[PDB]
Formats: sequence, structure tokens, C-alpha cells
Amino acid sequence: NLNLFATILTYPAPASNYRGESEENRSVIQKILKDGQKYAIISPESMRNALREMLIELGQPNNRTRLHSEDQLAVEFKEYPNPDKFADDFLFGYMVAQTNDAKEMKKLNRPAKRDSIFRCNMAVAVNPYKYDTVFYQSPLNAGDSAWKNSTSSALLHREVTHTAFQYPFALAGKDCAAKPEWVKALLQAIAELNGVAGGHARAYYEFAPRSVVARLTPKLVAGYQTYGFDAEGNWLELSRLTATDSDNLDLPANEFWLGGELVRKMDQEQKAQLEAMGAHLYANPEKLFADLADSFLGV
Amino acid sequence: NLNLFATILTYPAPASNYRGESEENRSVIQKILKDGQKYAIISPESMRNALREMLIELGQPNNRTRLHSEDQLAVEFKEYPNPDKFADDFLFGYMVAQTNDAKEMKKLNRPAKRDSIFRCNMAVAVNPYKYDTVFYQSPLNAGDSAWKNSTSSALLHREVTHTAFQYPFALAGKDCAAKPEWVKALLQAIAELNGVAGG
Amino acid sequence: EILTLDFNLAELPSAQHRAGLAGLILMIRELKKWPWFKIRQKEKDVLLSIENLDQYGASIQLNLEGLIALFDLAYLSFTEERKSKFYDVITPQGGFLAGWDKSDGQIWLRIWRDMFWSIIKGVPATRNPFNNRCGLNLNAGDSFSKDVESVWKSLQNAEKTTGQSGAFYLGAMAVNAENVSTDDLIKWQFLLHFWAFVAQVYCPYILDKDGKRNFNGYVIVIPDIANLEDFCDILPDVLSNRNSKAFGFRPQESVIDVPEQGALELLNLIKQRIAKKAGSGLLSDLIVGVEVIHAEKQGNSIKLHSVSYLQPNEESVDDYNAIKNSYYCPWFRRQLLLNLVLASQSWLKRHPWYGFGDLLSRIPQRWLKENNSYFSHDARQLFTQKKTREYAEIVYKIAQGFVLSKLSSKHDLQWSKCKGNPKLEREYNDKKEKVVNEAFLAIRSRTEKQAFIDYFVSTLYPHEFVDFAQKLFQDTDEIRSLTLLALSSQYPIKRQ
Amino acid sequence: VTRYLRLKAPFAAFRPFQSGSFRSTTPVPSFSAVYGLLLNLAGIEQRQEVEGKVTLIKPKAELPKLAIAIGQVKPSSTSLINQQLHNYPVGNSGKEFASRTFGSKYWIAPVRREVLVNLDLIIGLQSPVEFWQKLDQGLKGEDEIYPIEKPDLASWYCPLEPDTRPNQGACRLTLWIDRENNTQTTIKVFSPSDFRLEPPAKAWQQLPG
DNA sequence: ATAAACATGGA
DNA sequence: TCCATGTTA
Repeated sequence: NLNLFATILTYPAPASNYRGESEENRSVIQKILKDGQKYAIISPESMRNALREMLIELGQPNNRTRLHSEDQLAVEFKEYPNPDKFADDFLFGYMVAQTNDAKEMKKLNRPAKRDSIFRCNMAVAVNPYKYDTVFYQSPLNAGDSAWKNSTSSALLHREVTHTAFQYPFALAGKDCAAKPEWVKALLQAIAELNGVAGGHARAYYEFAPRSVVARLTPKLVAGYQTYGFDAEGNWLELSRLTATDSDNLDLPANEFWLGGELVRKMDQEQKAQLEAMGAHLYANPEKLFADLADSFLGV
Repeated sequence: NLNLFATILTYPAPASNYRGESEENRSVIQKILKDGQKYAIISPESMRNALREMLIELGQPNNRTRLHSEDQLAVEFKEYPNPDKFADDFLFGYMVAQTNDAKEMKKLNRPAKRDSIFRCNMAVAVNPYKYDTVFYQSPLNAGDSAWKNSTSSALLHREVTHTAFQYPFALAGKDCAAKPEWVKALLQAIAELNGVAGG
Repeated sequence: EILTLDFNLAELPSAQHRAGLAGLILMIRELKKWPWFKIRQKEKDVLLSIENLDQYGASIQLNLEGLIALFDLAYLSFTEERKSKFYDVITPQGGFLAGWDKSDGQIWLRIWRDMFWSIIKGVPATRNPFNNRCGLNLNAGDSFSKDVESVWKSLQNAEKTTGQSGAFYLGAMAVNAENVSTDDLIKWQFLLHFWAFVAQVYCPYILDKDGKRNFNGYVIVIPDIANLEDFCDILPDVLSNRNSKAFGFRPQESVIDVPEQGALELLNLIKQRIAKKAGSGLLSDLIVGVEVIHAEKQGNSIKLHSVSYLQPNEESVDDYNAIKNSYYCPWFRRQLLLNLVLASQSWLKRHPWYGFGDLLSRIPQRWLKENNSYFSHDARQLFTQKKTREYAEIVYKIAQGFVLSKLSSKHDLQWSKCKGNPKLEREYNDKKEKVVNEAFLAIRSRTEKQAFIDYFVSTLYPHEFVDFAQKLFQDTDEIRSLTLLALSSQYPIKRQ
Repeated sequence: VTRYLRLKAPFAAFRPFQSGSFRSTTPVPSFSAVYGLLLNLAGIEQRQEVEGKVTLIKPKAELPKLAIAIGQVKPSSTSLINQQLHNYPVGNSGKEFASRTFGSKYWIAPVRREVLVNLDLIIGLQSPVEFWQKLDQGLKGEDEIYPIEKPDLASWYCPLEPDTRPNQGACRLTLWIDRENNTQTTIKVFSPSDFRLEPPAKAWQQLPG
């Protein structure tokens, strides 16, 4: 009687997102001092925007468009979200209007104020930044054209790196049962994420699922904490395999299925026989999420 | 309705990209870290330029060319004659100012920004290299007919390495406006991709 | 009419109000020293009296004419002529500061005046009070009281609520995530009209491609007062004990590099004065906290950059007193201030400044490193300001041995003989330059866990004492930093 | 106190109450936020949730009575990770802005703010048996938090008097705030005390809410 | 290199 | 409420 939540990881590839805050003639990316080192990060807002973009791409109706305007970035094509259906897919439906639609006298619907479903965390890298730098040609557009030229040509430089990202869902409750079809579509959209960051078309980075593993009974999250993991290793495996071997009877491994994409290639039989005969199938994320939805329709 | 993307590689041979960003006496190539080792890079701008060049060569309508006759290199046909009606691959070049061709509204109703149909990525090697590899030599001067008068008289060095490298690319799916011959010609140009290098 | 106001320092929500109390008290004290003030007192029956001045509270008694006189003195202003490539610009007088800035040309005041136009009154609609009092002669009996009456009406019931305007230099009318308005007291809003005269101002800057300082905005320093009577007694001489040397059209001391530098500077002046002025408690007993604001104007809008709270600890003051000794500190070694911050008490001792010092030095100053040696890089950090200490010293020995031995093996010319004869120093020095910079750039790139140690073959090319690989193979960064920085010690000294 | 429980979290943010155009943060959460978090974790819904331009109109007549302290184990640093967040304009609000009126929130403008690298808290609650029982039922009944009360003791906080100059104290703090015209909360400054011993009775504060 | 995207109190 | 305006060493 809950909503399951998990953690995803991405295949390594060069970074794309330049996070502005440019100083002198260089573009940089924000860092965090996790243990005195550098790490590239992404705010959850970009993932929310990209997921809504995939929802509109799949054909699910919505009532909001962010279109490329010539003057300044803005969002339009939105009307009063009177029904919870046909709008915003049961999430992110804010409103702060001071005088609107006779409040509820003729709206006759809930204010939809300070409401959210599927609150997601923010992405973190797994490898420290080594102070890389790649220079940049950047010649002037023209010396004779009618259009301007910035009066000169410069020589820029930007930094890139290759690093995977991990990302938790943090979706719980049971109120999201009005539209199970919408839930399945949203799960498929997450499974089919690509170009989540707004970084740039060239050198594009895409978030494909890679060994997404987490589950729990109708109790609040604990145990693995979604972070504190090593890089390009078996953090999934080492962490939860060790915990479950220590907690085979303490926590139910039947509902909390297997972990790690590498163990799908070797020692799968030994781990399965030592732990349980549960629904620990792991071949591809697509069919995995398919059976998650199959088991979730009943709950 | 249908998307496509592929990763392609080539045959081994010495390096070709050269920029000399470090110094006059020592030339270096771009270097990237990977699992503690080092690898070579070919930036996507070079492939964009090469694709533009082959689209020039394959008898396709063009909206950009160089001059190679200026003290500092620039582009002329991209910005001077063309109001950006139809780019090479619908790239629809952008630039911001107080106005652009009468605010680019009345004369030609197009957005200021661009389309960016193509989707490329950085090219990376497959095996690491290691430090300096070859010597070099330079002359003293012209001597009698004094027109150059460099008077350098130095023995510089060059950096070479043998590696075959690969790179991915992707294409948009639902783009079909004026596609039938444009996109297939672009694909045919990709098929060869001959003249790309830093030198 | 007679009105009495009582204030307690504990009830103030922000340190700005605490500064406002001191500013108002200093305003009254300075105003009590003018012949025209007492002339108006004896003519129009002006009431102004501080009743209970102590450490914990304050009491004031005043009439309407007292408020008129205070607003006449505070909002005094005049007009100044500046040229263009002509126009009139109204400039505030500056109040009691005009009587304390003994620097030539009152250059400090100028900066203060500039700041008052930059951030204080960015919205021109708030410039009305200075427009009315332009050119007025208080010695000739000129006065203005139209706006004073409204303030008097409001102060008649100070306990009533009101709305915060932009006169508070932080936040907006409601921040306006939604329509919220704001809460404040009329008496509290009155206090904010005078704290701007106590704040300290410094000019930050950035470095361009050519290394020139480009100044942007200002840094405002606000003290937190613990004992009011002590503070108001000590500040008049603290201001008077400032330096007077000017760089260009700005004071040399006015130039700072980081927002926290000015906070240290102010309390350093306070610590100088506590030795100069006795009878008071420690700096903690005087100042509880320091507030630093970074601001800059952009068009018709005002943007903030950094807000922070500091601590008055003296052990950091002792360390900071060392940096000013070195003359013309380079902006790279200057970054030593950044690493000043049971975990981070002794983090400075490892000097892990190679990374960020190299990052900026690469881009525009790899070209400029040959220019003036940035005053010998403060003798290359004063030559490390002179077995882990022996581990640091062997690097210095090895670098010098390498450069000398390699230069000798190249042509067998010795600086001992070169210094003996003239007209041959710079030919030797040019080869020294071109033999050191190439190695420095070689170590500049191609740096990682394993490849770096193979470059040590070149360092010992013309070639106990081995039981340190358990450090070299493990750190790989401290040793790299030392080999990078100490190699610049052998870089040639400037001719002058 | 009856018993206390420990928790940790990797990321969090505590905005000053109407900080301004540019946001900021404090090293430790406000007491009101902690009280609200504990009340919600037990499953106790908010006493009043009326709707209008604003909310949070809370009388104290029907509200649990309880005493809360605060603790801290490991210092944490801060970072700034943001570039934009739209607002609601003040002024003409001209052209389209007035045309749309669809829960407006238009005129997106850049702005930065701060985050905390890590966070850990130790303090619990002194409360009657029934409240603790229903809190346990809310936690377990029909990131991670668990009670390690007796061991693993660290530094604490306490209001400071005009003496005994502290170190690295919190500039401001909030006790009980309602989003209306009021006097807000009385005491602002707080001081940390470092000793591996049970916090003094001064650390415990009986919350009016 | 452009490159931009706010406030007061006034009848 | 609405509708009156301001530039440099």
C-alpha cells in the first residue's frame, strides 16, 4: 500500500551541461564540497522540465507550452486548470492568483495550491573534477556583413569530463490511483529519457536507465540512503547484497528484488538461490518497469 | 516517427589534428583524462566545417563560405548576402543585436533562434599515447633575397601518435520539410567525410 | 510639544538598527558643537537632550524643532560641476564625516559619496530630501520643515505598524513570491535614516586579460555594537587614524580583493586603536559580529552578490597582519587569503593553492608571467618564507641543483664569472629564462597519478635518502605543488 | 526529557523569513520548522488549512504542548547552486502580463541562492506518552530516522546572555511565526556549546506552539 | 563579445 | 489607485 521509488544510473559519456555563471572568458559548472573535492551537479528543475516535455511528446494532453520566444524566455498557452484531469498529469499545478475564477464560487474545484506528486531529488556526479580545459576557436562572424560582428574575434575555452550520474525517484503515498494509465505512461517516459539536460545539442548527454534497483514495503525510506557510493564499481551490489545478507530475516528480500546489472551476467544463480525465489527478474529496464506496473496496478 | 543514430570508426594512422596552442618551440594536441590515462580529441566544430565543405562540393545550394584573404580569418557568405531563408541543413544561423534585417520580422517572418537538426558528439580515441615522439628542423633565413627575414634558426618538436578513433551521431526523426533530397545528400556527404583535420 | 523615546539594544532585530542608534547619538553629539545650533536653540526653543546613556539602553527627549534641526543637518547637500566629452550634479555634504576626514582632497569622503549614489539612493524618487536642501545656509537661518511635519505626525504614534520601503537596503516591499507586504515599526523605521553614516566602504575589483584591476560595485562593512558608550567614544579617533596614501584617484588601503578582507581590515584598525585608546574591553566585548555586503549597480536595477556574517577572532588577525608586509603582492599568491578558512583549523598549513592558482594563471597570465615577474612573486612567496620539513627543503635543493647543473652542462658558463664582467649578464639571463620556462610548462601539463613520477627522470637527468616513497607514491599532489612553485624560485630576479 | 532520536539528510535549505531579492541560509533549522516536521511525521494533519491569498492563521487554543531542544554533531559547509527563479512584478505589470491573468507568476528573472552540503541532527522531544505512541504509529503503523538516545552525544545550542562571548553562533533564529502582522519572535541570536555531556536545562525550550 | 530581462511615493 | 522620469575617473 505505497508507491515504490528507486535509483537510476547512466552510462559514462562526456559532460554537456554548461551551468552559466561565466567568469572572464570561460564557462563553468557549479561544484560541491562533498569531501573537499569537486563534483558536477544538476538541479531537479531541469529533470522536471524534461519529463514534462516527454509527457507532451508521448501525446498525453497538457495545458502549458514553453515556446522559444524572440524577446525573452517565457511560458504561455495555459488556461485555468479547473479539472485535475486533462491537466498537468497530477503534478506541479501551482497557483498564486490573488483574484481568480471566483476562487471556488464558480470554479467549484480545489485551489491546487502547494500540491505536488513525485517530488524528485537532484543529480550528483560520481567522479571528482580534475581541472580540465578545452580551448575554443570562436572566430568573428564576418568583417564585411551587414549584421554586426562584436567588433573582433576571441579565443574561448570550456571544460568537459566523462562521469555517470545517479538519481532517486522519491515517490510514495497511495493517492495517485485516479489514473493508473497516466502512472504507467509516466514510468515509461522515465524509462525513455533522453537529452534531459538543456546543455547543448552538440556533445549531447542522454540519461538512459542502467541497473535501476530499489524497493521497500509500505514503510518510510531507510537503509541505503540513495548516496554514499563508489564509482564505476558495484556500489549497488556491494551495498544492498551485504545489507540483505545481513538482513535476510530483518528485511524482506522477497519484495525487495535483486540489484546490479553486472550480476545479471555472472553468479546470478548463486545469489538467487541464497537469497530468495522472488520476482527478482532483471533483463532490461523496460520489461522490469513493465512488471513493476503490472504488480502496481493491484496496489 | 522513426529515429536513427550510429557510432562509426576508422582505420589506424598517425594523428592529424594540430593547433600549436602551447608554444612555438613545442606543438601539442588536445588531451583528455579517462580512467587515469590520456586520449586525443577531435572537436565537433571540425566535423561541422567538413560537412559544410562536402555540401559545397556535392553541388548543393549554399549559404556560407570563407575567403582565406584576411589578416584574421572570418566568414563572408554566411552573414553578408543571406537573410537566412534556408540554411545548409536548416541550421538557420542566429545572432542578436539592436536589429537584424529590420528586426527580422517584416521582411522575413523567422525566429531569431535556430533549429539545430543535427546532433553530433565529441570524438575520442581508443588507446592512449605517450609524450613527445618526433623531432623537427627549420631553416635559418632566405639569405640573399631578403623578403622573409624570420631569423628564427631553431629546432622545434612535433607531436604524433598512431590511433584509430570512433565517434557517435544522431538524427531527428519527424523532420520532413524539404527533406527528400537534402537529407539524403547530407547522408551521402557523411558517407565519405574526407577533408576533416586541424592540418 | 515634548516627546521622549527609549531604546534597548537587546530588542533590535538586526544589527543595522544597532548601528542606527550609534549614528543618531553621534549626530546629536556633533550637532551640539555649532554656534548656529545654539542660536536656533535660544531663538525657537529647541529641545534636545540625551537622558540615560549607558551600555544597555538609551533615552532621548526632543521637540519638533529638534527634529527640524536634525533633518537640516543630516540631509544637507550642495551641487558640484563635472565635465563631459557640461552638467550639474547634486552631492551630499557628508555630515560629521566632513569634519573628520583629514585626507588630502577628502578622497575617502569622495568614495563614500559615490557609494551614497550607487546603492543607497539608486531609486531617484528617494532623492527628494536632498533636492530641497541644496545650497541652504544654516548659518544664515535657512530652514525647511515641510516633510518634517509628516514624520512628526507618524512619530506621535510610533507603536503603529507600517510598510518597509527601499530605504532598507535589503529585500523588497514583499519579496513578491506572492502578495505578502511586510512588517515593521514606525520607531524602528525612523532609526534606519542615519545608520548609513557609520558603515565602511571598500572597492573590490576583478582581473582582466591584461592583469589590470577593473573595479565593480562596492563592499559595505557593518559592525555589531555590544557596548554603545564605548563604541561611540572610540570611533571618532578610529576614523582619524586611517592611512592617507592614495593610488590613482583612490586610497591605496581602499583596494581589497575578497569580501572578507574589509571585515578583517576594520577590526584590525580597531585592534590598533585599542592599543592606542585604553580603558575598553576586548574586541569581542566591543564588536559581536561583522556584516559584509557586496553590491553593484546595473542600469535601472540593483543586484547583490554576497551576504555573510564574520567573527572577531584575533588569532586570524595576527596571521592577516603578515600579508601587508610584502610589497606589491601578486594576485596569485594573494589567493592565500582564500585558504585562511576539529577539521579545518590547520588546513592552511598544507598550502593546497596549486589548483585554483594555476586555473586562472593559465588563461591570460601565461602570456603576462614574463612581465615584471609580478614583483618577483613576492620573492616567490619570500622563498617559502625562509622529515616533512626536510621533504619540503629537498625539493628546493633539487630544483636549484637541476637548473644549475643543466645550464652548466649545456655550455659550461658560470654565473660566478658572469657577474664579474659587465655587458654579459643579460645574455646569460636569457638562456636561464628559456631553460626554466620550458621545464615549467612541461610540468604544467601531462599531470596524473603515474605519468608525473616519470618526469622526475628529467629533474635528475645529470645524475636514507630513499625511505620516502611511502609519501611520494601516496600524495602525488603536495609534491607536485612544491615542485611547481619552487621551480619558479630559480626564475630570474628583475634588474631593478 | 522522555527520549530523543537521531536523523541525517544529505541536502536541505533554511531560508530566512523574507530574506530579500537574494536568498540566504542558516547553519541549523529553525525551531518552528522542526516542530512542524515532527508534527507532520506523526501524521497529525494541520489544525487549520483555510484558503485565500495566504494561509497560516494559527491560534494556540487547540495545539499540543511540548518542549524542544536542538543539537548538532558535525559542522557542514555551504554552496550556491542556482541561476534563475521567477517572481511577481511590482509596478506597471504592463502589456501581456495583465492580459493573461491565469495564475500569473510571469516575468522570469535570474536569482541565486544557497544550499547545505550535508546535515545531521540528534535532538528529540519531551512529550507525554500518548503523543510519542501516536508518533511511533505514524512512523511504523497502519531520509532515515531512528532513536540512539543514550550513546552518540555531541554539542548543543542555547540562548546567550550579554557575557561569555561565543564562537560561530547563529545570527538569527525563529521560535513561532505566523504570516501576518505581529511581533514575530522575541529572541533571535543563539550560541553553540561544545561538550560531550547532556545539554543543560537552558537548552530545552518549552515551545508555546 | 552581445547578451537584454526595476523602484520609489505622487492626487 | 494610477501616471509622473535619471547619468561617470
